[PDB]
Amino acid sequence: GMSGDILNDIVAACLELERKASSVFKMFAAHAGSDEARRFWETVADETRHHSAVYERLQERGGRENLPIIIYKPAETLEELEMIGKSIDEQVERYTEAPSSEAACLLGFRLQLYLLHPAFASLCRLTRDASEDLPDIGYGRYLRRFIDGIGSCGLATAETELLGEALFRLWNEARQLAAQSHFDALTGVMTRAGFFKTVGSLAYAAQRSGSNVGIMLIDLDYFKLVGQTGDRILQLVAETITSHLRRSDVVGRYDGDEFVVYLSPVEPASLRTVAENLRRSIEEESARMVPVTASIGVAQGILGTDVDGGIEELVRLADECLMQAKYTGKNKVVVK
Amino acid sequence: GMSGDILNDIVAACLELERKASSVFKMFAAHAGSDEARRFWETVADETRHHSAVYERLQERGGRENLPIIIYKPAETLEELEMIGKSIDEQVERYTEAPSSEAACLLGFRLQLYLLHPAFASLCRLTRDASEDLPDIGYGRYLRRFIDGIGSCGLATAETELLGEALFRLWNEARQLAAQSHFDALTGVMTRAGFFKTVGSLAYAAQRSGSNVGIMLIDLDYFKLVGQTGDRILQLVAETITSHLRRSDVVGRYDGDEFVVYLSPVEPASLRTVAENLRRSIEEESARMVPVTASIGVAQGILGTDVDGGIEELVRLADECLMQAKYTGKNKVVVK
Repeated sequence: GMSGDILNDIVAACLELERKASSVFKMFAAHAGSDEARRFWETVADETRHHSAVYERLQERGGRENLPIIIYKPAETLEELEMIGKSIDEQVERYTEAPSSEAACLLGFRLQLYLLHPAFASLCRLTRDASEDLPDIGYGRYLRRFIDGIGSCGLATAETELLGEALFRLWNEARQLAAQSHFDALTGVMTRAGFFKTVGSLAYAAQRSGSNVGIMLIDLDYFKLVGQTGDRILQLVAETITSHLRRSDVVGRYDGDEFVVYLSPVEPASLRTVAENLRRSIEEESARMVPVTASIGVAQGILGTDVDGGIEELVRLADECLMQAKYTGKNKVVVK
Repeated sequence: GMSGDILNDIVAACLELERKASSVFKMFAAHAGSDEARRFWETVADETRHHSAVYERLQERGGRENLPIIIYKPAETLEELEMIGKSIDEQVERYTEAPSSEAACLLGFRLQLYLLHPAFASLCRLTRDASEDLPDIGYGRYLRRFIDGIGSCGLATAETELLGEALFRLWNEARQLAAQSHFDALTGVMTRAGFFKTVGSLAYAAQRSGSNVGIMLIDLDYFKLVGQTGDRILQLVAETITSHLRRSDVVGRYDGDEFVVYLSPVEPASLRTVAENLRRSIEEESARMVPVTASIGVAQGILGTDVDGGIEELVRLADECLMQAKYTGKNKVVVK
């Protein structure tokens, strides 16, 4: 399947990108003017290569058992990671044309930015999620070593090795913390909080342009016995919803079984169609697992100066539409 | 008061440290070999200086109204920040003795590590906590600009300015996310999760040395009417508990009104004394606010190979001691 290929290619891309970053650092180490700098770059190289083993383990494991790869908007994520590779290669070529410590510094920082891409941590958390939390990096223990070295002699190189290690690990922790805060583990859509943080910023831009925006709330009903497979339904539906999204639209977890989508720009003329086609897709693409009934409530509007108040209002309106669609559901898609 | 002075000196120290970092970056900009590098360092300088205004605003505001400054272990935090200053000054002196792009790179990275100290975000969150969440930095929007620049000409400098800005803001986000994950907003002690992540690592070291460790659970009872000031009691008690801690001991929020302390090393002979003296301190230091009754349960032991299981067990034992101290509280301090 093209979708499976994509997920496999994202795992491969993350693996290649950390390897490539490691390679570039090794090149900086070989070009370094001092032992201090050489060992800094070698340590960062080593830490980055060691870290990349996570993706290797995902590939190995994924060849022994069916291992769900959970990624926010796979197609767009793969294109971003390929383009990151392309930019790195261009910058490495610029470096090769005129190597210097200064060029290495700037490209090192660019790598530090680029490899913050959410995909990396979205994959790293797969096994941690499996069985439990993030390890203590010990900022404080690193600090104490630097403090105890104040006034030392002969330890410039041991310190830059420590700096390289502390920095890789705290930077990596930052990736993992961002992922835990912004993205849902189970489905890969945004967390509720991440969704509203992302939408806040988009909404301010919407307000400035006078764009129509929308909030859509999607509730799933699947057969239940009275009083695991809900989880699996959620993953599949998240994929269906995600396939209906443009680059400008955002999906998140709203309520526990419930999804929220931010639509921008909205053409009011075509909103009923988009919502109805999502409902049909959700239900038809779920046949081969367990039948699911989707109820969808959607509200749209143009935001005033109180942007937060506006988004709040649309959520409130969408929710009353959702209540109708669920319970007074003559239609299971209610638009306003 | 010495304690108030300390908090004020921590605010001053954070302000000075970001200013100093900004200063060092401006110096790198003046020494830069290329326009590309000059503008990178100037942008990082500017972003860091702009950010430091947060601490200025805390000082201004704190001179107009009583503004609680909430810091984990103030005395130790101040010493760490002073030592960070001292190390920076030593490294700047080493740089001054032999300036180069390579020396600047390494010192830039050292600043990036050092200024991750928890104190910075513990102060930044004071006003955000006041009224609501972290702003979207837009990693994705920065990325799209870099991707759209692939193959460009004449934009090397605009890109390094963008890189400097993206990096400061995402690094700053990392500080704020770490704080939200690891430290309690109200009291400044560790979050429950942060406490166990920190304790996990300490416990592994304890197990290797065969050290006795302890878990103490502290429950507060203060006068209530049937069915705000609880918050204020919590802050004061957190300060009392914190004044009884050695450098090796950790305090966190456990249950909502309840504190957890990790003690290491424990001398079983002196555990009843430490717990009883904490109870007395808590109750006596709370006279001038609202009388508080403290119940304390504490368990101690030597950890086996299953370190997580060991810490779990001590928490379980401490909790049964706490239940006695509260309810079968012939003694309000129960030790095992």
